[PDB]
Amino acid sequence: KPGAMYRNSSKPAYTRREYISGIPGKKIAQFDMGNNGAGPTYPAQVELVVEKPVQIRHNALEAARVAANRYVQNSGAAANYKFRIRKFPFHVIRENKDGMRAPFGKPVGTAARVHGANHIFIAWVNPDPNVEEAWRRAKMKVTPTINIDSSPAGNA
Amino acid sequence: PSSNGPLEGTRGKLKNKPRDRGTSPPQRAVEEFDDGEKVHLKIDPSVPNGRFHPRFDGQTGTVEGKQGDAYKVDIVDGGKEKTIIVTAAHLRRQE
Amino acid sequence: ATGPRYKVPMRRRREARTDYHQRLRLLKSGKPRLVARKSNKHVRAQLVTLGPNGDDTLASAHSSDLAEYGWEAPTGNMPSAYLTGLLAGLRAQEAGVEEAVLDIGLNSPTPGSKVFAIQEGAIDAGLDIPHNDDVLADWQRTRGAHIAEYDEQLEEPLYSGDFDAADLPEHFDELRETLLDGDIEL
Amino acid sequence: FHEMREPRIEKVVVHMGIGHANAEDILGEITGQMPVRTKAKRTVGEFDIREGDPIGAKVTLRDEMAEEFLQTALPLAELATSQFDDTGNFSFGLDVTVNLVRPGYRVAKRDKASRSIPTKHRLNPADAVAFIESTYDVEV
Amino acid sequence: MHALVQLRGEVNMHTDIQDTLEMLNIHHVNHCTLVPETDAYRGMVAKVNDFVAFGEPSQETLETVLATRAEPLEGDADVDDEWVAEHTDYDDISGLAFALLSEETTLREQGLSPTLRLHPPRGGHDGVKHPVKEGGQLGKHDTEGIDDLLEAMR
RNA sequence: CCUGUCAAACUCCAAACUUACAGACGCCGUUUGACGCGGGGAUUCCGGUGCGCGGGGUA
RNA sequence: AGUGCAAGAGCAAAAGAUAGCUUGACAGUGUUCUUCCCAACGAGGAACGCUGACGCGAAAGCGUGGUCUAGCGAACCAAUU
RNA sequence: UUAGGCGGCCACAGCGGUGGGGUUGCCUCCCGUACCCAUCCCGAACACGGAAGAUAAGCCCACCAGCGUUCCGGGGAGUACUGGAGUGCGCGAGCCUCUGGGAAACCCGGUUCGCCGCCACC
Ligand SMILES: [Cl-]
Ligand SMILES: [Cl-]
Ligand SMILES: [Mg+2]
Ligand SMILES: [Mg+2]
Ligand SMILES: [Mg+2]
Ligand SMILES: [Mg+2]
Ligand SMILES: [Mg+2]
Ligand SMILES: [Mg+2]
Ligand SMILES: [Mg+2]
Ligand SMILES: [Mg+2]
Ligand SMILES: [Mg+2]
Ligand code: NA
Ligand code: NA
Ligand code: NA
Ligand code: NA
Ligand code: NA
Ligand code: NA
Repeated sequence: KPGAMYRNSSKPAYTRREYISGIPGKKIAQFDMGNNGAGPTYPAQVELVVEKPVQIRHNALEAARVAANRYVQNSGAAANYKFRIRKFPFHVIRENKDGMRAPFGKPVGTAARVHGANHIFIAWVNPDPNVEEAWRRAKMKVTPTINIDSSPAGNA
Repeated sequence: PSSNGPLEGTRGKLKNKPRDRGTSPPQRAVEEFDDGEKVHLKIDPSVPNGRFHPRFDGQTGTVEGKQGDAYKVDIVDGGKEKTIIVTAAHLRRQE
Repeated sequence: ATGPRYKVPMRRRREARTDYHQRLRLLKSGKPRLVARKSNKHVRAQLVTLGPNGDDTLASAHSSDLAEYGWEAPTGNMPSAYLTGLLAGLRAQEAGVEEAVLDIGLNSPTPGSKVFAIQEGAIDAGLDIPHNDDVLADWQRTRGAHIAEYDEQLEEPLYSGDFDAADLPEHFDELRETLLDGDIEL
Repeated sequence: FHEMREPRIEKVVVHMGIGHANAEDILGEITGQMPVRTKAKRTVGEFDIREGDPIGAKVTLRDEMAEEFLQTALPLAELATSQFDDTGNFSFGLDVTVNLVRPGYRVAKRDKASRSIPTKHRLNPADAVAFIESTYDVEV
Repeated sequence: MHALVQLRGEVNMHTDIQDTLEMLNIHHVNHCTLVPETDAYRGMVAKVNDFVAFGEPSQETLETVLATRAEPLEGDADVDDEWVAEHTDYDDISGLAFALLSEETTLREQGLSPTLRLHPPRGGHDGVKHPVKEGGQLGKHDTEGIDDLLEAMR
């Protein structure tokens, strides 16, 4: 199903699992990538900033993350960098799959609400921004237009 | 409303903030008012008795006599005149 | 104490001095309270009214200022209590006080107790108080007879020096007698 | 300072936690005063489902009644250390517990203006061993 | 003391807003009234802020408008110096004007209609879709700003 | 200890705002009688749209 | 924690627990709120009185069933006091 | 208030900790069971009777801010949100301007280790 159906944040927040059952598991494999044994002790820190509040289905998160980290293997399986996707798909999403009668939908998935300007991804690298490229591919699989922002890095 | 009992939608107004929790001070439950005095109506979550219908929380009426220990306060609901039976525990002097 | 949500009892409840549930019931009468309190050595009686910023004591009597009238005996006993009650009751009457309800604070409603003796005294002073006669001591014990007889089992003075060796419930009468007419501060 | 800081025995509780009694009799003679029933709480598999139900007795002894008892109880015990309370108490044995504390304890047991005893004025395990050990026996 | 001029009509304007203008004696577009600068009056003009033009006028301007558009509580009578002198506490328009500006009296108190029924602005105003800071004609004005409007509606 | 996130049916907090009563100004009423009381006669109980706030629904 | 049962709320020298005692889960009749915001409408419900008779308590006092909001039924007819 | 009793507000008063104080006004701990009364067992408690001793508890007095709380300065922030208005912008979601209001977290520095009433009293 298309993102057109769930990308807007027009519905109430719907996250209380105590009143919602049958919620599909998340497809996001990991949130901490790279050298998670080490702490952000890197010279450069780039972030992928979403430019519009939107809802991102766990579907897009997984494809976006994979496409970025799977690529960050321009550095190697045990390369020196750490990748972090800071958002989690809390918002439960429904579908009315009778016509408009008793239409309250049934749980079909989850998504994460991101507000314009928040960073969804944060990578930590030594002067070796292959990460900038890992993100051109990441914001390629999420709804919004995005800003690739670099923070600690006056090594231009 | 999914139901129409007196306490429908009273979760907030009939609940104490955690610190005001517990038996209330007796001083205000024994306060004496005179006919003509203006009193603010506000149920004390901690005091079970002498209450009035939650819809009147916030009203400011006029004491006009009493019944037993309870007071008879006159208020105006919208445009209708009504008499409320309420104890001191739930009343406060205006001004 | 632990956090923002923590509930700290009212000060007088912390101090374990005021029973607020009993207090409310007491204040219901709308009458002044006859506050009967004890100490290891003394017995106090106050007639308290309600006030805007706290209680108002309109009349009181302490077992110590009992000597001020000729008391030469200990002050932590039955005869002492009664008299202190009568004394406070009289001052009460002078103050224009006619009725009161007995507040025994955290003490126990034990029959023949000193608080009830205090109550008996205040009543005899003229104060109208809701009471129950067969919960009070039998006059003799109030007089201090139980102690005189206790000294009969002497062999050694019950009173270290003090006054008398065989004690005096008679000293009691002399005093009550005194309080019942004229004299200052009454 | 001292005299009002030196330990003393406040009650010795001798109780027989049976599971359903005839045992009181021996407690009465071993101590010298009537035993008290021991009701239990909660329903459980040891065919002990009954809430209110006699399941043992106890006896709280005070003053001489407590000494005159310990003057034979202690001798029948060896243990010491580790087996002591953090408040200076200890239980050995049929159980025999000894509650120890200092002079101003009534402050926490009375009705009016009661108050909890300050940690400083509390009795430590050590200050306890001393008192007792200094009374017909040895520690550890 | 501020000069109030309604520049936007009643159709579609909140009722509680319209009643306010009415309590300020303005019942038509281009009608003006003078209002003391008090807390009570300030709140009223703030509520009406989007359908009106207001500001403190200069002595002169007030005089021109008073002369040109002032009326008796009843009737056609022109409010000129003589009228002012033979009917008010002051001796001439200037005197009245000054008193109004120094909020010492009011048009009613001196037997005058509380409303100055102005003329459409000669040359047109700056528009009723934007405030002054945006080039429009709504909201608080400069003394020079109010004067221009008032004078164009003289 | 450090570190990454949330809530229509969470709240240590907390607006704008809505609201009871009172005073003040305004406006209104005392020949245009207000506020209110009593009585006669209805029509009406398919509504719609814009804007703000919504709940449902891919729409 | 517990407080019979949804959910939310109330409660600690208690509204919870234990013990003991007691039958106010009483008769009669009202005021008021609710049912039905505003704003008319019955049954039902509640709050708060009074009259009478009682229970407990030293006493103030508490008890108009269960801490509060669900657990209810017209006329005609029958039986019953 | 050289120590008390009844309270009002009910943490600015809580939690924790330091120092000081009593031939006496005193309060306590304390000593003790013939009585009134009392423990489903214990004068522990409750109740009664009393001073040999003590200031170690409590309590009163002086003080400490580490935790919790109250209020304030500066920063966050005139940010977030928002009542009124717009032929302002944007495919749209939504945003912006004018006008009237205006926060929370958190950080840094102060405050807070109760205040007040009646009575009694070297
Ligand atoms: Cl009501
Ligand atoms: Cl006492
Ligand atoms: Mg709500
Ligand atoms: Mg005219
Ligand atoms: Mg032209
Ligand atoms: Mg134009
Ligand atoms: Mg609302
Ligand atoms: Mg009830
Ligand atoms: Mg039929
Ligand atoms: Mg039948
Ligand atoms: Mg000391
Ligand atoms: Na169907
Ligand atoms: Na995109
Ligand atoms: Na309370
Ligand atoms: Na009814
Ligand atoms: Na038994
Ligand atoms: Na001391």
